[PDB]
Amino acid sequence: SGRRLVIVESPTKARKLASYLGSGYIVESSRGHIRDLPRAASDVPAKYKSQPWARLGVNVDADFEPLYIISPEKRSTVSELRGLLKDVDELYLATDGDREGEAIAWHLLETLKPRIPVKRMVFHEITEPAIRAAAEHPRDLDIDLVDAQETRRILDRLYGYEVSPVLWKKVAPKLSAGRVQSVATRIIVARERDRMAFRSAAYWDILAKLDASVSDPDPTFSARLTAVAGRRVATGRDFDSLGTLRKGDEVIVLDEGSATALAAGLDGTQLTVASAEEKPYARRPYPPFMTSTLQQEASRKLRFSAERTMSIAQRLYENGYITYMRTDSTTLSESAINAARTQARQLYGDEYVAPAPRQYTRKVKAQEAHEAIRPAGETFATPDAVRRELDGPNIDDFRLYELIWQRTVASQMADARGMTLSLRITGMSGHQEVVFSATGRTLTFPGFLKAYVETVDELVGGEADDAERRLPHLTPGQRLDIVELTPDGHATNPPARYTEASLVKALEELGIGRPSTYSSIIKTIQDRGYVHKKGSALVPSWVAFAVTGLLEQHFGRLVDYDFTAAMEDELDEIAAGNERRTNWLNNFYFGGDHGVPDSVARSGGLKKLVGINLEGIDAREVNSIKLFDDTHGRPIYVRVGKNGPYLERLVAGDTGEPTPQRANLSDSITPDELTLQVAEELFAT
DNA sequence: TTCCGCTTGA
Repeated sequence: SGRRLVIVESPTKARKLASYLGSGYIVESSRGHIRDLPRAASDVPAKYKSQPWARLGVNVDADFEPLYIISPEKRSTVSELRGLLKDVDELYLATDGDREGEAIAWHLLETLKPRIPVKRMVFHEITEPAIRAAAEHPRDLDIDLVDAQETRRILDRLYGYEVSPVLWKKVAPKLSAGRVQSVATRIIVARERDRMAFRSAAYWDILAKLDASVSDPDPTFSARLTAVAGRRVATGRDFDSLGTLRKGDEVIVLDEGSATALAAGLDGTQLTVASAEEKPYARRPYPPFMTSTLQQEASRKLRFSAERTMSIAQRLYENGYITYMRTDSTTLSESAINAARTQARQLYGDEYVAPAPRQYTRKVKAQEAHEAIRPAGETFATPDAVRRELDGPNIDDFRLYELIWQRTVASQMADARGMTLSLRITGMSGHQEVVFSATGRTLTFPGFLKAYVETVDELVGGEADDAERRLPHLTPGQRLDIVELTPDGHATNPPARYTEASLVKALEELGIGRPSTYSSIIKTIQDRGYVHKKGSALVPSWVAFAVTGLLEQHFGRLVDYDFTAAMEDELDEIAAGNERRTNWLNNFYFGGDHGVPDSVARSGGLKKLVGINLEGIDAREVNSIKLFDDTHGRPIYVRVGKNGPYLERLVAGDTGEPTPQRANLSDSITPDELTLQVAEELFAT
């Protein structure tokens, strides 16, 4: 008697809250969800097995009623939870305040079925004021929120389990499609096709080593040719992806024979500065690590895949070193802000800390389930003590901890305010007015850069955030002697493939996926054979091409990049009480007036889509990846057959034509690396 | 066969 049962999701927070509430409360953890739809037919209860909609696990013929069963892993969890329910007087459902957390609370309600008072609450900070205010001010279970979550789960089931069989019939069995993984696959595939249709273009100019004597004699820097007789010399940005000069007849593309000619055209010219401006910049510090940015920076700076970053992060959180690592917020508490303030003032002095309270709040709804990943506690464990506490076969724990520490303290520092030079020289070579340009820049005060520097992407490349290129000053009209002129030839480059970091940043930017499943999408798309990793680059497979093509050509809307965003727009309306749970579900599955013109509801419903497309999809066409024509104009295809992928071409044979010529490809040749020359070598032997 | 999402030890 007098005891209270408090259920939260994570055992760590369960132990903390138990410590700060003491006797008369027994705090336990549900470990996330405890029930779900049946994964496969085996998970369907027997007297529901011959139900026509059992393969879906959703009664779609009667207001989309889900068949919820207890997850076999969480069975013991619920056994103890039910038993423990018997010696308390009240039950505090204290899952997190988000949509899935409310749904979990409702599932606990349905599974425990308590006869005692229940109170719904959400604990933010683990302190006596916050916990007291959370317990003394309970609220009701948000059935609109639970309904929105149910709509999300049901849509993802109908999508995955109705579209995937189409893939089994048209492409190959055991293959999968889904709202998130199919769009990730389509992102990678689309970038690869961009790489296949890319045609590089060549363009020259001149690079110059210059000195500074006659200017203000207070010594070797570089410059590049920029304009010829009032006409800019072409650079990589001036060509489209087909090598065509981009919509501009006001640019001249130099070649070797010309660049050398001007290089020797006038070596004795005194270069005369023409125009010069000064540009100071004030760049604000980086927000603290959330799941996405921590995975990206741990990938680019420490070479950790998303999965490993999450393993190490899990150990660091469960052992008390860092805050919860599955989050989508960059806000901090006053305690963390002041902690990073004191550490920054300590290691970098009082002149390198932020003058104004740097708070990095986002824009979504206020109901922040979690906050940014930070070193846990009122005081930050020093990275040296962490260094000696973590040693053995896993120093990576300390490495990622050092990352999170340095980023977090960097978040509450003053801005960096360097300065860049815009140096424009002019002259004449031959008889033509030539314009040279150059840009260097130095950091006056590194600020937060003294603690944290973001790492440029590996395949994308670019200038570092703290990069500095120094050079002497100059005045308008000052003279400059040409030390050396050397011609330089460049070519345009195809767009870069995605790394795990850039893929994750992409998905996040589209508002798809979540902090808990980012690494899971990558694992999934690799496991289904859609994506394989070459170095750090994500390379799509041929059957990824076939699947992706089927999806955009017959289930287009379902793989639109903003599908997820429109869905979220609908579910927000469900959660606000503006729309009913099965209103848009009925519209989406069976058809009707609803949403954008391209919506599945307008197109007649997902059911009608799968029904007519399961009969009228050319499997040959879906499994024939159009590449290019040969030199005789005969098309060349990558056909994905039961024995793997083979390169096919229709040939003129003995008694005329047509006859297939085939040559199957080892998976070691990426799609873009297969040119026509490669294709006819493979066709040869 | 197949989904997304929440969370840890199977």
